[PDB]
Amino acid sequence: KVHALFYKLDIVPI
Amino acid sequence: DIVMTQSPDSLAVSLGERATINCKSSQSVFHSSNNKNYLAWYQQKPGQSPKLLIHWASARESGVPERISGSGSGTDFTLTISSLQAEDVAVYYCQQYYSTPLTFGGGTKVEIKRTVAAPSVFIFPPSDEQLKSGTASVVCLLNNFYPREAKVQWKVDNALQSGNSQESVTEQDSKDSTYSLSSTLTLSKADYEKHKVYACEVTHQGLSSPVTKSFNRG
Amino acid sequence: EVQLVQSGAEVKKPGESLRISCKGSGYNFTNYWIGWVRQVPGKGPEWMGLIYPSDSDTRYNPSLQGHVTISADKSLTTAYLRWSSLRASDSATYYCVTSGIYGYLDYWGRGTQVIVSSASTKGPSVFPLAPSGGTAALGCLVKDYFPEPVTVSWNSGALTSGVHTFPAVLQSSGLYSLSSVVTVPSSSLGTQTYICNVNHKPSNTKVDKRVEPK
Repeated sequence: KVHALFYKLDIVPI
Repeated sequence: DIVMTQSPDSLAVSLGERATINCKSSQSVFHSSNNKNYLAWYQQKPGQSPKLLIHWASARESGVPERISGSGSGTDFTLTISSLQAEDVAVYYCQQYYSTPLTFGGGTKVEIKRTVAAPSVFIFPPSDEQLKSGTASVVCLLNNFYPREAKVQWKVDNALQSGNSQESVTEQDSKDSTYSLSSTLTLSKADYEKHKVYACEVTHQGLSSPVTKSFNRG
Repeated sequence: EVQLVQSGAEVKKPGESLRISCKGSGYNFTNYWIGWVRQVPGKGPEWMGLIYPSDSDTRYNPSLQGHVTISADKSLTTAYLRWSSLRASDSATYYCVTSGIYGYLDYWGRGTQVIVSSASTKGPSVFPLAPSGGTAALGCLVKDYFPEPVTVSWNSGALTSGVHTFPAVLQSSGLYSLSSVVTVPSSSLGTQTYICNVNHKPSNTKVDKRVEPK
Protein backbone atom coordinates (compact mmCIF):
# COMPACT_ATOMS: atom_id res chain seq x y z
CA LYS A 1 0.00 0.00 0.00
CA VAL A 2 2.18 2.83 -1.36
CA HIS A 3 0.79 6.37 -1.05
CA ALA A 4 2.78 8.75 -3.27
CA LEU A 5 1.26 11.68 -5.12
CA PHE A 6 3.79 11.46 -7.96
CA TYR A 7 4.57 7.75 -8.11
CA LYS A 8 6.40 6.48 -11.21
CA LEU A 9 7.75 2.83 -11.72
CA ASP A 10 10.87 4.18 -13.74
CA ILE A 11 11.95 7.16 -11.44
CA VAL A 12 15.85 7.39 -10.84
CA PRO A 13 16.24 8.58 -7.22
CA ILE A 14 19.02 11.06 -8.05
CA ASP B 1 -7.56 22.17 0.02
CA ILE B 2 -5.21 21.48 2.94
CA VAL B 3 -4.35 24.80 4.59
CA MET B 4 -0.94 25.05 6.27
CA THR B 5 -0.65 27.54 9.14
CA GLN B 6 2.53 28.64 10.91
CA SER B 7 3.09 30.67 14.06
CA PRO B 8 4.61 33.04 14.96
CA ASP B 9 5.14 35.08 11.78
CA SER B 10 8.43 36.46 13.14
CA LEU B 11 10.45 34.99 16.00
CA ALA B 12 13.36 36.72 17.73
CA VAL B 13 15.75 34.37 19.54
CA SER B 14 18.95 35.13 21.42
CA LEU B 15 22.16 33.51 20.21
CA GLY B 16 22.63 30.05 21.68
CA GLU B 17 18.97 29.85 22.70
CA ARG B 18 16.21 27.64 21.31
CA ALA B 19 13.85 28.60 18.49
CA THR B 20 10.50 26.79 18.29
CA ILE B 21 8.37 27.22 15.16
CA ASN B 22 4.87 25.74 14.93
CA CYS B 23 2.99 24.49 11.87
CA LYS B 24 -0.62 23.30 11.65
CA SER B 25 -2.41 21.45 8.87
CA SER B 26 -6.18 21.85 8.50
CA GLN B 27 -6.33 18.08 7.94
CA SER B 28 -4.16 15.22 9.13
CA VAL B 29 -1.18 14.40 6.93
CA PHE B 30 -0.56 11.02 8.57
CA HIS B 31 -0.96 7.67 6.81
CA SER B 32 -1.61 4.69 9.09
CA SER B 33 -0.31 2.18 6.54
CA ASN B 34 3.28 3.51 6.59
CA ASN B 35 3.39 5.39 9.93
CA LYS B 36 4.72 8.54 8.29
CA ASN B 37 3.68 12.19 8.37
CA TYR B 38 3.79 13.82 4.93
CA LEU B 39 5.40 17.05 6.11
CA ALA B 40 8.51 18.90 4.94
CA TRP B 41 10.41 21.91 6.26
CA TYR B 42 12.36 24.40 4.16
CA GLN B 43 14.89 27.08 5.05
CA GLN B 44 15.24 30.25 2.96
CA LYS B 45 18.19 32.44 3.97
CA PRO B 46 18.38 36.14 3.06
CA GLY B 47 18.83 36.52 -0.68
CA GLN B 48 18.94 32.78 -1.36
CA SER B 49 16.65 30.05 -2.59
CA PRO B 50 14.71 27.79 -0.22
CA LYS B 51 16.55 24.70 1.01
CA LEU B 52 14.96 21.41 2.04
CA LEU B 53 15.70 20.81 5.73
CA ILE B 54 13.43 17.93 6.77
CA HIS B 55 10.96 15.44 5.30
CA TRP B 56 8.73 12.83 6.93
CA ALA B 57 8.35 15.52 9.63
CA SER B 58 11.59 14.52 11.38
CA ALA B 59 14.07 13.07 8.85
CA ARG B 60 16.88 15.54 8.22
CA GLU B 61 18.45 16.00 4.82
CA SER B 62 22.15 15.21 4.53
CA GLY B 63 24.29 18.03 5.88
CA VAL B 64 21.59 19.46 8.16
CA PRO B 65 23.02 19.72 11.70
CA GLU B 66 21.56 17.75 14.58
CA ARG B 67 20.63 20.95 16.46
CA ILE B 68 17.83 21.40 13.87
CA SER B 69 15.03 18.91 14.55
CA GLY B 70 11.44 18.38 13.46
CA SER B 71 8.75 16.69 15.52
CA GLY B 72 4.99 16.26 15.88
CA SER B 73 2.35 14.15 14.19
CA GLY B 74 -1.07 14.31 12.59
CA THR B 75 -1.97 18.00 12.36
CA ASP B 76 0.51 19.67 14.77
CA PHE B 77 4.22 19.89 14.01
CA THR B 78 7.18 21.89 15.27
CA LEU B 79 10.65 22.80 14.05
CA THR B 80 13.29 23.37 16.73
CA ILE B 81 16.72 25.00 16.52
CA SER B 82 18.39 24.16 19.81
CA SER B 83 21.37 26.59 19.86
CA LEU B 84 20.70 29.41 17.43
CA GLN B 85 23.62 30.64 15.34
CA ALA B 86 23.78 33.77 13.22
CA GLU B 87 23.62 31.58 10.10
CA ASP B 88 20.21 30.25 11.18
CA VAL B 89 18.61 33.64 10.43
CA ALA B 90 16.11 32.79 7.70
CA VAL B 91 12.46 32.23 6.84
CA TYR B 92 11.26 28.69 7.56
CA TYR B 93 8.37 27.13 5.66
CA CYS B 94 6.44 23.92 6.22
CA GLN B 95 4.79 22.01 3.38
CA GLN B 96 2.39 19.07 3.17
CA TYR B 97 2.69 16.50 0.39
CA TYR B 98 -0.19 14.31 1.58
CA SER B 99 -2.76 15.62 -0.90
CA THR B 100 -2.62 17.61 -4.09
CA PRO B 101 -2.20 20.49 -4.55
CA LEU B 102 0.93 20.73 -2.41
CA THR B 103 0.50 23.65 0.00
CA PHE B 104 2.94 25.68 2.09
CA GLY B 105 2.66 27.55 5.35
CA GLY B 106 2.98 31.31 5.45
CA GLY B 107 6.51 31.17 6.82
CA THR B 108 8.21 32.12 10.07
CA LYS B 109 11.09 34.60 9.98
CA VAL B 110 13.69 33.77 12.64
CA GLU B 111 15.81 36.75 13.70
CA ILE B 112 18.38 37.64 16.36
CA LYS B 113 17.02 38.98 19.63
CA ARG B 114 19.14 41.64 21.34
CA THR B 115 18.62 44.30 24.01
CA VAL B 116 16.38 47.29 23.37
CA ALA B 117 17.91 50.20 21.44
CA ALA B 118 16.02 53.45 21.04
CA PRO B 119 15.85 54.96 17.55
CA SER B 120 17.63 58.14 16.61
CA VAL B 121 15.08 60.27 14.74
CA PHE B 122 15.97 62.62 11.89
CA ILE B 123 13.59 64.65 9.72
CA PHE B 124 14.37 66.00 6.25
CA PRO B 125 12.44 68.75 4.43
CA PRO B 126 11.77 68.58 0.69
CA SER B 127 14.56 69.88 -1.53
CA ASP B 128 14.07 73.02 -3.60
CA GLU B 129 14.92 70.93 -6.67
CA GLN B 130 11.95 68.64 -6.00
CA LEU B 131 9.59 71.55 -5.31
CA LYS B 132 10.26 72.60 -8.91
CA SER B 133 8.51 69.34 -9.91
CA GLY B 134 5.18 69.98 -8.15
CA THR B 135 5.55 67.33 -5.43
CA ALA B 136 7.07 67.50 -1.94
CA SER B 137 8.47 64.48 -0.09
CA VAL B 138 9.13 64.79 3.65
CA VAL B 139 11.26 62.02 5.14
CA CYS B 140 11.56 60.71 8.70
CA LEU B 141 14.44 58.38 9.60
CA LEU B 142 14.49 56.02 12.57
CA ASN B 143 18.05 54.73 12.84
CA ASN B 144 19.52 51.68 14.57
CA PHE B 145 16.67 50.55 16.81
CA TYR B 146 15.50 47.26 18.28
CA PRO B 147 12.93 45.72 18.24
CA ARG B 148 11.17 46.41 14.92
CA GLU B 149 7.84 47.43 16.46
CA ALA B 150 7.58 51.21 16.14
CA LYS B 151 4.82 53.78 15.62
CA VAL B 152 5.50 56.63 13.18
CA GLN B 153 2.98 59.46 12.89
CA TRP B 154 2.99 62.60 10.77
CA LYS B 155 1.51 65.90 11.95
CA VAL B 156 1.14 69.03 9.79
CA ASP B 157 0.26 72.17 11.76
CA ASN B 158 -0.72 69.65 14.50
CA ALA B 159 -3.09 67.84 12.09
CA LEU B 160 -2.61 64.06 12.01
CA GLN B 161 -1.96 62.71 8.52
CA SER B 162 -3.29 59.44 7.13
CA GLY B 163 -3.19 57.65 3.80
CA ASN B 164 -0.33 59.73 2.39
CA SER B 165 2.79 58.14 3.92
CA GLN B 166 4.75 54.96 3.18
CA GLU B 167 7.29 53.09 5.31
CA SER B 168 10.35 51.05 4.36
CA VAL B 169 12.45 49.00 6.78
CA THR B 170 15.90 47.50 6.37
CA GLU B 171 16.77 43.92 7.19
CA GLN B 172 18.51 43.24 10.49
CA ASP B 173 21.99 44.77 10.53
CA SER B 174 24.68 42.10 10.37
CA LYS B 175 26.95 43.67 13.02
CA ASP B 176 24.62 45.12 15.69
CA SER B 177 21.30 43.43 14.78
CA THR B 178 19.32 46.69 14.67
CA TYR B 179 16.75 48.00 12.20
CA SER B 180 16.38 51.30 10.41
CA LEU B 181 13.10 52.69 9.09
CA SER B 182 12.15 55.42 6.65
CA SER B 183 8.75 57.10 6.64
CA THR B 184 7.98 59.20 3.56
CA LEU B 185 5.16 61.76 3.56
CA THR B 186 4.23 62.84 0.03
CA LEU B 187 2.35 66.10 -0.53
CA SER B 188 1.55 68.32 -3.47
CA LYS B 189 3.58 71.52 -3.60
CA ALA B 190 0.36 73.46 -2.97
CA ASP B 191 -0.59 71.64 0.24
CA TYR B 192 3.05 71.84 1.36
CA GLU B 193 3.19 75.62 0.92
CA LYS B 194 -0.14 76.03 2.73
CA HIS B 195 1.22 74.77 6.06
CA LYS B 196 4.19 75.72 8.23
CA VAL B 197 5.24 73.11 10.80
CA TYR B 198 5.96 69.51 9.78
CA ALA B 199 6.50 66.97 12.55
CA CYS B 200 7.45 63.30 12.77
CA GLU B 201 6.35 61.54 15.98
CA VAL B 202 8.08 58.27 16.89
CA THR B 203 6.85 55.89 19.60
CA HIS B 204 9.17 53.02 20.52
CA GLN B 205 9.59 50.88 23.61
CA GLY B 206 13.16 52.14 24.07
CA LEU B 207 11.93 55.73 24.41
CA SER B 208 10.77 57.13 27.74
CA SER B 209 8.17 59.18 25.85
CA PRO B 210 7.39 59.64 22.15
CA VAL B 211 9.99 61.71 20.30
CA THR B 212 9.01 64.52 17.93
CA LYS B 213 11.25 65.95 15.21
CA SER B 214 9.90 68.99 13.38
CA PHE B 215 10.94 71.82 11.09
CA ASN B 216 9.41 75.10 9.96
CA ARG B 217 9.08 75.50 6.20
CA GLY B 218 11.66 78.15 5.36
CA GLU C 1 26.26 17.95 -8.05
CA VAL C 2 22.68 18.82 -9.00
CA GLN C 3 22.38 22.16 -10.81
CA LEU C 4 19.24 24.11 -11.76
CA VAL C 5 20.10 27.12 -13.94
CA GLN C 6 17.15 29.47 -14.45
CA SER C 7 16.73 32.25 -16.99
CA GLY C 8 17.16 35.88 -16.04
CA ALA C 9 14.65 38.38 -14.75
CA GLU C 10 11.82 39.63 -16.96
CA VAL C 11 9.85 42.88 -17.13
CA LYS C 12 6.64 42.71 -19.16
CA LYS C 13 3.25 44.36 -19.59
CA PRO C 14 -0.22 42.94 -18.91
CA GLY C 15 -1.53 40.81 -21.75
CA GLU C 16 1.88 39.78 -23.09
CA SER C 17 3.22 36.23 -23.27
CA LEU C 18 6.29 34.92 -21.48
CA ARG C 19 8.25 31.69 -21.20
CA ILE C 20 10.88 31.22 -18.52
CA SER C 21 13.20 28.23 -18.46
CA CYS C 22 15.25 26.08 -16.11
CA LYS C 23 18.00 23.73 -17.26
CA GLY C 24 18.80 20.83 -14.95
CA SER C 25 22.15 19.06 -14.77
CA GLY C 26 23.90 16.45 -12.66
CA TYR C 27 21.04 13.92 -12.62
CA ASN C 28 18.86 11.83 -14.92
CA PHE C 29 16.63 14.67 -16.11
CA THR C 30 14.08 12.56 -17.98
CA ASN C 31 13.25 10.29 -15.01
CA TYR C 32 12.70 12.79 -12.20
CA TRP C 33 9.98 15.37 -11.62
CA ILE C 34 10.80 19.02 -12.30
CA GLY C 35 8.45 21.88 -11.64
CA TRP C 36 7.84 25.37 -10.39
CA VAL C 37 6.99 27.20 -7.18
CA ARG C 38 5.81 30.83 -7.11
CA GLN C 39 6.57 33.36 -4.39
CA VAL C 40 4.87 36.76 -3.86
CA PRO C 41 5.81 38.76 -0.67
CA GLY C 42 2.35 38.83 1.19
CA LYS C 43 1.78 34.95 1.71
CA GLY C 44 3.75 31.62 1.65
CA PRO C 45 4.98 29.89 -1.49
CA GLU C 46 2.42 28.52 -3.99
CA TRP C 47 3.04 25.27 -5.84
CA MET C 48 2.34 25.56 -9.57
CA GLY C 49 3.06 22.14 -11.05
CA LEU C 50 5.48 19.37 -11.89
CA ILE C 51 6.29 17.49 -15.08
CA TYR C 52 7.92 14.10 -15.65
CA PRO C 53 9.86 14.77 -18.87
CA SER C 54 10.13 11.10 -19.84
CA ASP C 55 6.41 10.84 -20.66
CA SER C 56 5.23 14.49 -20.47
CA ASP C 57 2.98 13.64 -17.51
CA THR C 58 2.12 17.09 -16.15
CA ARG C 59 0.48 17.85 -12.80
CA TYR C 60 -1.00 21.31 -12.30
CA ASN C 61 -2.33 23.11 -9.26
CA PRO C 62 -6.09 23.46 -9.90
CA SER C 63 -5.96 27.03 -8.54
CA LEU C 64 -3.90 28.10 -11.60
CA GLN C 65 -6.99 27.38 -13.90
CA GLY C 66 -5.20 27.06 -17.36
CA HIS C 67 -3.26 30.37 -16.91
CA VAL C 68 0.11 28.61 -17.28
CA THR C 69 1.50 25.62 -19.14
CA ILE C 70 4.52 23.53 -18.14
CA SER C 71 6.65 21.68 -20.69
CA ALA C 72 10.09 20.14 -21.05
CA ASP C 73 12.63 19.35 -23.77
CA LYS C 74 14.50 16.14 -23.00
CA SER C 75 17.31 16.81 -25.49
CA LEU C 76 18.03 20.18 -23.86
CA THR C 77 17.26 18.87 -20.33
CA THR C 78 15.23 22.05 -19.85
CA ALA C 79 11.88 22.77 -18.20
CA TYR C 80 9.58 25.61 -19.22
CA LEU C 81 6.76 27.66 -17.71
CA ARG C 82 4.68 29.71 -20.14
CA TRP C 83 2.01 32.38 -19.86
CA SER C 84 0.01 33.28 -22.95
CA SER C 85 -1.53 36.39 -21.34
CA LEU C 86 0.28 37.86 -18.35
CA ARG C 87 -1.63 39.64 -15.59
CA ALA C 88 -0.43 41.96 -12.84
CA SER C 89 -1.01 39.19 -10.29
CA ASP C 90 1.73 37.17 -12.04
CA SER C 91 4.43 39.47 -10.63
CA ALA C 92 6.48 37.13 -8.46
CA THR C 93 9.70 35.15 -8.14
CA TYR C 94 9.52 31.71 -9.76
CA TYR C 95 11.70 28.91 -8.42
CA CYS C 96 12.21 25.75 -10.42
CA VAL C 97 12.30 22.63 -8.26
CA THR C 98 12.78 18.87 -8.47
CA SER C 99 10.79 16.16 -6.72
CA GLY C 100 10.70 12.41 -6.22
CA ILE C 101 7.56 10.33 -6.01
CA TYR C 102 6.34 11.88 -2.75
CA GLY C 103 6.26 15.61 -3.53
CA TYR C 104 8.82 17.23 -1.23
CA LEU C 105 11.08 19.51 -3.28
CA ASP C 106 14.66 18.39 -2.71
CA TYR C 107 16.44 20.80 -5.09
CA TRP C 108 15.61 24.45 -5.78
CA GLY C 109 16.87 26.92 -8.36
CA ARG C 110 18.15 30.42 -7.71
CA GLY C 111 14.85 31.94 -8.85
CA THR C 112 13.57 34.11 -11.71
CA GLN C 113 12.01 37.48 -10.91
CA VAL C 114 9.03 38.42 -13.09
CA ILE C 115 7.56 41.94 -13.08
CA VAL C 116 4.23 42.65 -14.80
CA SER C 117 3.30 46.32 -15.05
CA SER C 118 1.86 48.82 -17.49
CA ALA C 119 4.61 51.25 -16.44
CA SER C 120 7.31 52.29 -18.90
CA THR C 121 11.06 52.57 -18.37
CA LYS C 122 11.97 55.76 -16.51
CA GLY C 123 15.13 56.97 -14.81
CA PRO C 124 15.10 58.26 -11.24
CA SER C 125 15.12 61.80 -9.99
CA VAL C 126 17.68 62.13 -7.18
CA PHE C 127 17.00 64.65 -4.43
CA PRO C 128 19.16 65.50 -1.39
CA LEU C 129 18.13 64.71 2.17
CA ALA C 130 20.16 67.58 3.57
CA PRO C 131 21.32 67.47 7.21
CA SER C 132 20.49 70.08 9.83
CA GLY C 133 24.56 67.05 18.09
CA GLY C 134 27.33 64.47 17.93
CA THR C 135 25.85 62.47 15.05
CA ALA C 136 24.22 63.85 11.90
CA ALA C 137 22.28 62.03 9.19
CA LEU C 138 22.13 62.76 5.46
CA GLY C 139 20.96 60.91 2.40
CA CYS C 140 19.59 60.78 -1.12
CA LEU C 141 15.97 60.25 -2.17
CA VAL C 142 15.76 58.17 -5.37
CA LYS C 143 12.30 58.72 -6.84
CA ASP C 144 10.06 57.83 -9.79
CA TYR C 145 11.99 55.14 -11.64
CA PHE C 146 11.13 51.81 -13.28
CA PRO C 147 11.96 48.95 -13.34
CA GLU C 148 14.10 47.84 -10.43
CA PRO C 149 16.91 47.92 -9.53
CA VAL C 150 18.81 51.05 -8.67
CA THR C 151 22.19 50.85 -6.93
CA VAL C 152 23.39 53.52 -4.50
CA SER C 153 26.91 54.04 -3.19
CA TRP C 154 28.54 56.91 -1.30
CA ASN C 155 31.78 58.64 -2.30
CA SER C 156 32.33 55.96 -4.97
CA GLY C 157 32.38 53.18 -2.38
CA ALA C 158 34.88 54.76 0.02
CA LEU C 159 32.11 55.51 2.54
CA THR C 160 30.45 52.30 3.72
CA SER C 161 30.13 52.53 7.51
CA GLY C 162 26.76 53.71 8.77
CA VAL C 163 25.14 53.51 5.33
CA HIS C 164 21.55 52.26 5.14
CA THR C 165 19.86 51.85 1.75
CA PHE C 166 16.19 51.01 2.14
CA PRO C 167 14.22 48.56 -0.01
CA ALA C 168 12.41 50.13 -2.94
CA VAL C 169 8.69 50.72 -2.46
CA LEU C 170 6.18 50.61 -5.31
CA GLN C 171 4.15 53.82 -5.35
CA SER C 172 0.53 54.02 -6.49
CA SER C 173 1.72 55.63 -9.74
CA GLY C 174 3.50 52.38 -10.62
CA LEU C 175 7.01 53.83 -10.21
CA TYR C 176 9.45 52.78 -7.52
CA SER C 177 10.95 55.11 -4.86
CA LEU C 178 13.78 54.52 -2.19
CA SER C 179 16.24 56.47 0.18
CA SER C 180 19.88 55.72 1.02
CA VAL C 181 21.00 57.45 4.39
CA VAL C 182 24.28 57.52 6.25
CA THR C 183 25.16 58.76 9.73
CA VAL C 184 28.30 60.86 10.19
CA PRO C 185 29.92 62.94 12.93
CA SER C 186 28.18 66.30 13.19
CA SER C 187 31.64 67.90 13.24
CA SER C 188 32.40 66.48 9.77
CA LEU C 189 29.51 68.22 7.97
CA GLY C 190 31.58 71.32 7.20
CA THR C 191 34.88 69.59 6.43
CA GLN C 192 34.23 66.53 4.23
CA THR C 193 32.16 66.06 1.09
CA TYR C 194 29.33 63.55 0.72
CA ILE C 195 28.19 62.37 -2.72
CA CYS C 196 25.72 59.58 -3.46
CA ASN C 197 26.24 57.68 -6.71
CA VAL C 198 22.93 56.46 -8.14
CA ASN C 199 22.89 54.09 -11.11
CA HIS C 200 19.76 52.85 -12.92
CA LYS C 201 21.01 50.58 -15.70
CA PRO C 202 17.62 49.88 -17.38
CA SER C 203 17.63 53.55 -18.44
CA ASN C 204 21.43 53.99 -18.33
CA THR C 205 20.90 56.80 -15.82
CA LYS C 206 23.93 57.84 -13.77
CA VAL C 207 23.73 60.60 -11.15
CA ASP C 208 26.34 61.72 -8.61
CA LYS C 209 24.45 64.00 -6.22
CA ARG C 210 26.38 66.05 -3.67
CA VAL C 211 24.61 66.45 -0.32
CA GLU C 212 25.45 69.46 1.84
CA PRO C 213 23.84 71.44 4.68
CA LYS C 214 21.30 74.09 3.73
